[PDB]
Amino acid sequence: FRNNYDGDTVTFSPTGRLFQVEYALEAIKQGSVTVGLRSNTHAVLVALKRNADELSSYQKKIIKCDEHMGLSLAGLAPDARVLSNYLRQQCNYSSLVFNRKLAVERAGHLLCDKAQKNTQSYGGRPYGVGLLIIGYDKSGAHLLEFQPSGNVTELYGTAIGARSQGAKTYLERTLDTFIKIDGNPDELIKAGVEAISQSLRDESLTVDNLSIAIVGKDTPFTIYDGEAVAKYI
Amino acid sequence: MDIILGIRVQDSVILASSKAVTRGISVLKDSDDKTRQLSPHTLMSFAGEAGDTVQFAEYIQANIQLYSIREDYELSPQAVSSFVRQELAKSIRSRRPYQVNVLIGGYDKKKNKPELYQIDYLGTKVELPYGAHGYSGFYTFSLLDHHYRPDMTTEEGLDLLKLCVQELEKRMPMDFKGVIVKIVDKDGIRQVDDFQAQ
Amino acid sequence: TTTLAFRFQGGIIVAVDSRATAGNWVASQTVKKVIEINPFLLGTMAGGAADCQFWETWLGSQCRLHELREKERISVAAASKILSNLVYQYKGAGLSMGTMICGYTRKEGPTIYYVDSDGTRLKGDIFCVGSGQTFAYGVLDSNYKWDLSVEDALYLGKRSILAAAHRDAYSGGSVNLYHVTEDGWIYHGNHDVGELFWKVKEEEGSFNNVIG
Amino acid sequence: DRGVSTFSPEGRLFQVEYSLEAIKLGSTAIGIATKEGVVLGVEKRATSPLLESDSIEKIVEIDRHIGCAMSGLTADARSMIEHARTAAVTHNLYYDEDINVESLTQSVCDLALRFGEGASGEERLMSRPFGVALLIAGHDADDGYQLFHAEPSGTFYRYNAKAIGSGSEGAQAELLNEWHSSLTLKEAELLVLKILKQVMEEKLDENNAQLSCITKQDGFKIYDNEKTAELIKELKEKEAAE
Amino acid sequence: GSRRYDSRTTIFSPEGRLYQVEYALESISHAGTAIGIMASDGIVLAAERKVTSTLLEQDTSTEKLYKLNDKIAVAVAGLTADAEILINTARIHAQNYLKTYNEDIPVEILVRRLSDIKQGYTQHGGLRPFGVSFIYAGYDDRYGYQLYTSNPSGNYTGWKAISVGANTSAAQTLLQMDYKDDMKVDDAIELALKTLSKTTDSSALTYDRLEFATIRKGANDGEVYQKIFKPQEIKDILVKTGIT
Amino acid sequence: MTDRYSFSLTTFSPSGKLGQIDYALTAVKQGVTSLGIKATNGVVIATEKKSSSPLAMSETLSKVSLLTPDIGAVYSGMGPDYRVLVDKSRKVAHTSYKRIYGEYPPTKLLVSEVAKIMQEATQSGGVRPFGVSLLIAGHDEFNGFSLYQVDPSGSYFPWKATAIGKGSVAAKTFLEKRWNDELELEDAIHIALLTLKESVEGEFNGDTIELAIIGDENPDLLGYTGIPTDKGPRFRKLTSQEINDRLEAL
Amino acid sequence: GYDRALSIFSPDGHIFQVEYALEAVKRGTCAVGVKGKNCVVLGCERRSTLKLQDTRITPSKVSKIDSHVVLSFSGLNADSRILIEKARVEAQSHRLTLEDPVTVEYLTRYVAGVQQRYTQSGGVRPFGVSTLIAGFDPRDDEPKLYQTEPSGIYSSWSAQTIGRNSKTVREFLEKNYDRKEPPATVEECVKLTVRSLLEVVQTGAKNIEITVVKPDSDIVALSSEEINQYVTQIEQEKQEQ
Amino acid sequence: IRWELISRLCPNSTGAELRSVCTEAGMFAIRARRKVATEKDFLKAVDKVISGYKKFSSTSRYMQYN
Amino acid sequence: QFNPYGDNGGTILGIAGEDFAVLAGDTRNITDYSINSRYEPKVFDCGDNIVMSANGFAADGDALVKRFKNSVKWYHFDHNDKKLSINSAARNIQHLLYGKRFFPYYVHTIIAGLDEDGKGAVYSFDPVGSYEREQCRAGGAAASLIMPFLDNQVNFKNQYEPGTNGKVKKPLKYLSVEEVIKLVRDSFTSATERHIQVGDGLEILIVTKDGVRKEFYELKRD
Repeated sequence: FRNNYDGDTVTFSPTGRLFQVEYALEAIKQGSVTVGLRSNTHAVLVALKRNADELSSYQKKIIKCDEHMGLSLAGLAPDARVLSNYLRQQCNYSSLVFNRKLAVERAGHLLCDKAQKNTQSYGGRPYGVGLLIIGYDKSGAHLLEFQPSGNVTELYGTAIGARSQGAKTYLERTLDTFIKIDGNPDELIKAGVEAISQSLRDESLTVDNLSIAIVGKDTPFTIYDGEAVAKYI
Repeated sequence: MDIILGIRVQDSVILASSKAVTRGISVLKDSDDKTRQLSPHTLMSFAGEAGDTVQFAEYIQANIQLYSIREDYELSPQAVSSFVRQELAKSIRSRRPYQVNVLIGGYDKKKNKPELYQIDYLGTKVELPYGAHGYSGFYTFSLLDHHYRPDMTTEEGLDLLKLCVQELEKRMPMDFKGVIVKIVDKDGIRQVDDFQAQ
Repeated sequence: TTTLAFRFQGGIIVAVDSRATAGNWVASQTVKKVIEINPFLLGTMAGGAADCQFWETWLGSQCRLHELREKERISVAAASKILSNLVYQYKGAGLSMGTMICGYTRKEGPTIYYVDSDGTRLKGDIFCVGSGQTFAYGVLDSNYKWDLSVEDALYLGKRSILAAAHRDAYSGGSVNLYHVTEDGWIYHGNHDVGELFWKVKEEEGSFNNVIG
Repeated sequence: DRGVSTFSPEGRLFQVEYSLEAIKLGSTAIGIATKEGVVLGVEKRATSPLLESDSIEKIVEIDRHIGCAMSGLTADARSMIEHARTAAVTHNLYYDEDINVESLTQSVCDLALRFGEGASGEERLMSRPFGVALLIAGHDADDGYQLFHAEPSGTFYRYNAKAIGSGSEGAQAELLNEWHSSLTLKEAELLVLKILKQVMEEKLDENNAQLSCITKQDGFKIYDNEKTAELIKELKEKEAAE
Repeated sequence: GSRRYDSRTTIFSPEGRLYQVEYALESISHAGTAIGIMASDGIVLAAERKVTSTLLEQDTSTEKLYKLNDKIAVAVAGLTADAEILINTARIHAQNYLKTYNEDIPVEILVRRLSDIKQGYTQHGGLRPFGVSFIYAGYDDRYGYQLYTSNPSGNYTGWKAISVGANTSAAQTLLQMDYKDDMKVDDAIELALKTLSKTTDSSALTYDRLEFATIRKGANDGEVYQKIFKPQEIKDILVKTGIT
Repeated sequence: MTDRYSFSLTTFSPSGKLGQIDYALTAVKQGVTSLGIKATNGVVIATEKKSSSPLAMSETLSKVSLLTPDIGAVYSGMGPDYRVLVDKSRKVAHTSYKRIYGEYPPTKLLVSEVAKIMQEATQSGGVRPFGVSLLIAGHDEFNGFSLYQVDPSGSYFPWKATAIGKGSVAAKTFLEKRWNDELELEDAIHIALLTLKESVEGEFNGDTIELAIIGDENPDLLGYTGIPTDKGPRFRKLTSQEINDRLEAL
Repeated sequence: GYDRALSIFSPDGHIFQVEYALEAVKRGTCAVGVKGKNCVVLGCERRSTLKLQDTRITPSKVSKIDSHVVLSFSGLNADSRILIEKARVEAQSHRLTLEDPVTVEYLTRYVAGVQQRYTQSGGVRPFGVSTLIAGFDPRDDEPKLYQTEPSGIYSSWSAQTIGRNSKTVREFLEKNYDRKEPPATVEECVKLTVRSLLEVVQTGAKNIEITVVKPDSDIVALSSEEINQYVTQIEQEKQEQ
Repeated sequence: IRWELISRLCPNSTGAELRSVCTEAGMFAIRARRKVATEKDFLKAVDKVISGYKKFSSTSRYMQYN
Repeated sequence: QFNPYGDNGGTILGIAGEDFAVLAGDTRNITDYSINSRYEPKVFDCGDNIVMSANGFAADGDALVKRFKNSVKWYHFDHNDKKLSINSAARNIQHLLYGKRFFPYYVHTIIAGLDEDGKGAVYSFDPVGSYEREQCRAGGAAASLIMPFLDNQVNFKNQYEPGTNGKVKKPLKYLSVEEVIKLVRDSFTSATERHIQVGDGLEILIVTKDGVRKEFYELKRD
């Protein structure tokens, strides 16, 4: 249960941790699985959407902020709007002032700098949203893992969500495999689909449950949904 | 610029206003009326540059009605004149001045005697039995310094107004297209459509 | 430019030319100088093209908001007055504008209001603004009649705009007519002056000074 | 009390956790999505027979093509409805076209996450999240007839058939098997009346429930009392068939 | 977090009344008593200053009666410090009314302005409400003499006779029996003096701790004369009332 | 960021009395015992300088200050609070009168104006009341000599003779017999010296007594000659040598 | 300045401040209003704890917002006249902006909106008043009676009462008033309103104030010498039957 | 009797309050001398208990502690 | 003082067909009296088969193009990548052109595209911020040489059937892409020698159902 030191975000535990941030990270854990991975020349996101009931819909867990970038969701939906809007503002500012497409690492730095100022000052709350930024710049394909704590790191692949982290082992066993795969988007997407399948517990993958995005040089950022994703099922 | 006139007799006060609206080179409407009924026992007649006239008149009407409905008691015409002269005084030094030459007259319940005041566009408060603004004054002060009396009635004051209006229409190149006569007394507000020959 | 509107027992008729001039050279002939705010009331073009066009399009927002808020159609008086106030708070900034707010109501019947960049709001029956408004004001008043039928009113307006555009340099082009009824305005059609002047001169015999 | 925008050990924010269950204290609003349109119905719940049926309006029209129902505490949605109407009309003014229903719902649900103290970086003020859930319904030229659910948590769903409020669990269960993609508008109205009757407190008439409809040609329309009465009679005929 | 130290001044109690104004209405009872009697010929305002000693200055000393306008005077019952700001704002508002209309401000307008000032703090801002209640007296051509009262809650009602402060109930009960509708100024003055004698906590009634403000209208019409009774004239009415 | 303490820190207790006001009164009643009495031809305000450490300089510390060349101030509460109060009061007095009217305000209006600051402090949120009690003495050409005592609540009372501090009760209960209607400046200063004699607990000399007098307009301290309109400042303060001359006059 | 939120969603879903304002209203003076075919009557009582309150300068319980629409309140009297001031200034602004006298529906919507905003804005407690709005729309003779709650919910009532013991007056109106057959005369409406009041006021003919609103800008306030006149035959018809 | 309707018209009430509702519904029939409590009795009892005795409710403060 | 405005030369022209639309403009940009550069395209693809060219201040035109592209991107983002209609783009530009009144953009821009019915539409925008539906019109100081020529072979104005003595108007016909491109090429080849800032090649853009095709034609470099 909540303790005395919960209060507001500006408060240190005697052990030396922020309970607000920890609660944000737990809410990150509670969300659905959105495993993603990248190759030398391609970046693939795989998302498992959730429906309230049979007569319901699915959340767009894949948000596009530019043609050379993309986003994934692992938590609170409304704050994802704010985060995506900020990322789009900075991408458009880069386009209009520098002409340079925003570097993926620079995007992660901006996102962490934004996420800080709620946890640093009174009146703010941490962004309980987990971004898996993908993109491709002149350097190469990149992938990040954003956290409400402000921690941002670049990885070949990861999975944030309910029992999603149980699907990291599939990536780790095949980490040496999908890295050396270049210019082969369909099979990389197939490997990603195999990765998420390990995180299934009750219901299998269907047409309306799989949302897939992929970016690259020859392949711009494209979101797959509906019948367009059944070929990879 | 248009013709606005006002004459106060010992019994009531009569307000006269031109019906012409001269914009550009054509006449948009010759049957217009420039009057505002701030209170059932007070009349408001305005003139000056048309950009500021109607909205300013509505502003003062709004404030007067708000006071009258908040207190359920009628302000004296002197109080209304002070109010409007404050608006002019605070407005002329602003970024966008209000250049409206205005006439305020009405009946007073406390002293049981009607009053009439003249406010220029600069915000000067004067107490006169009669007055005019712009180019219509020259032919009204000269004529009303001869036949006007302190003890006349409204009916022959109407005849004096006919003489004044005849002088205006004879010596003005600008045609006011007639005038609308409205009397202000203890009874209320009444409109008189006879201006040419009475 | 010459825009005119009048009132009679049947409805409201407006007749506006379609000639837009860029100084000496006529910029365009296919412009539409009537802004269809909604199928109840009207709007006209006079002076600044963008200045009138934007705010008259901006009017439709306020009409929709008032209709959704009061569950009833916005009166013509309020529609004219909101634009009057908005122009008033923008005076001295270089805005030059002129328009006719023509609407038809149940309780107040047909109503025509005048609004300019000066901020003056007027209520009347005969209104005409533009570059050649004077060339029109000499026609309708002579032939004005409260019981004119729809066809007679349309022909009177068409002849008035023809006469105004014949003499005024910046007035001309196609002629648009609009009839306002309980439903609202109904588009009558486009009327090019080429088939109008010759038919009038041959049929009625006016403009005798013109050769041919 | 302690904290306003504070999180919880379970990881869901407060207030919105309370607001998500405060809707059940309100009325019952039910909508059904059909290819021929969407049928909405509410529960007036006159606290006394001295109330007026035409007084309390729990169904509003954001636009000719988009309308919504109401549930929970009604007062907070007035800000929601004003903002939604302003957004729709401003989008029409800016883009000379109707605003897409999903976009309008998105532009509405963002306001549900503005509670906070001393907002920094921009001037935005709100004490508590709105405690009202809305059923956005309308038609568009790309997808067709839509029925959304403007939750106070900032999330929204497209819904084929939904009940919110008191009957959010009772009526919703019946909608699972009573809905099909071949449902017609007439049968949709009959089913809505039947489900309301099942969830009714008192006898159902034109004074106790108010219905509406959205269509591609007729647009939004509030059903009159006479048609509601004949719908009640038709439902009465239908229920006792065998 | 700047929360634990907040007292939540503007908070509704479980049963449903405010709590800070509730204790302000107790703070009022601990201040010096004041009395206001509405007579046909005028209005008499009297108050008994609290904490009196031989070293208290009486030559030029008015702490309970204050002048806001040549026609309108007020009586203060409560914390004088908080009453000072209200007095200054009332004077500013009255002078602004004379600026705007060039006519004497009616008592009701000023009473509303002060009530609104109190209510604004009782509503928002999270600040403690003013712990002062006023007694308003004035004249005009609208309703003749007027005698209102104020409260920390910001509500005002008209009264033919009021007494706010210590032993309010006793003073009200004493005055209600002797109050008629036809006294002159002197009868109201002697009634107020008797009430103060019978409600005071001391033994005798010395002129040092009594203050008097009267409104009179004589030969001059339309303008009343406002006189704050100085001690030299204060000791005079004591023998007239028989207390001496 | 700003100030998050926008709420009032003074809250009405259920007993009907202000907490912080009745707490500042307690903080005032303990401390330096000061006093001031008013005579016919002048007003004398006296206080004792409790030298905290004998290595310090009581000369640098000004227990009494000059609000205006006519009006002086004596306190009995907390040092820094009185210093900030006196600086603010001088500033606002200048702003209100020297800028607008052209001369120095009289005692009556200056006291109300300075008490405005304290009565705002007990009202404005996020701040605590001043812990000082001010003794204001001054003279004017119309109301004459006057002495005012300002309490931390903001209430000010006109008093002919007063004392605030640890020995307030004894000095107050001893000043009634000392004081009468007619008095002289030297008589008043002797009265003040006799009263302060028992209330001091340390060494008694000219250095440990801070004494100021408001009397006739002395032109020597004026700082210029040639204007008959003004004749000098009425507020003068005795040095140690000046006071250790009447000290043995007891 | 003050940004702290005062209205917080309780764990059971209600807002504690709003539901406390409900009780704050429940302690106010009883105010009742009924409408006939062309007449609406707003009846109200006054506090009888203290006497020697004059009538001329005593603020009327029913405050005139405009010439055609009037308002009556119950509960905390301090906060209600602020709503009265806001409604009056908003009505004047509406006259300026739309060139149309205000309607009862629009004014009631505005009052509900301002109460809702105060329940929404931070650092401000909700109003402790409940208001009754009555009047006639321009060029329309239909009386409209509206009730506005501190929670922000407004509704039309053929006959509604607020304040202390409002349950008794409500049940009385539930049987001696017919919604489908309203009283046809001003006298009948006044008689019903008066007889409703004696069910709670139980003497106090001096401090019973009644305002009768009529179309075509006609608002009157019946004096004591008429209210006691009605009371005479009302009490005469009570005990003998 | 319609137990579903009675359950619905009693939101966020702990089981002890439901037991008290049952007891009061039984009581109201006794006061009217009826030997059988009907739905109209249960509605009155639930209104009185849940709504009338709402200010003295415990499940709204202690929920925060949990 | 300082002149915040200026001239750069150049001309644009857009013609609306039946199922298509064409936008053409010169690649020459000049300052004061001399040629600045030879190959300066002024027609840009705005996406969704929508094109627009800005004639007037180079800085103002470039800023308008960039901000309109940003607005198009935002509309795609927030409306779930909904297709942008030409009318919506025109009204959005009108709002952009009315962005500030004290410092209006002194640029004449013309857009082109297809409606929801597949019919060619062209809109000309006034620097004050006004626009109207239109078939064909040129822009810049060279419009006077070009626009009256269009009425000859597009509107067929003041032209009557031979043998009818002028009492019969010619029935209108719909031109193919080749017809309009040759008309515009002749128009610009006639304008280049008669107007000093016209030349240095021609860029003409064709909008069709398939997409946008770019064609360039060299003109007189004098």
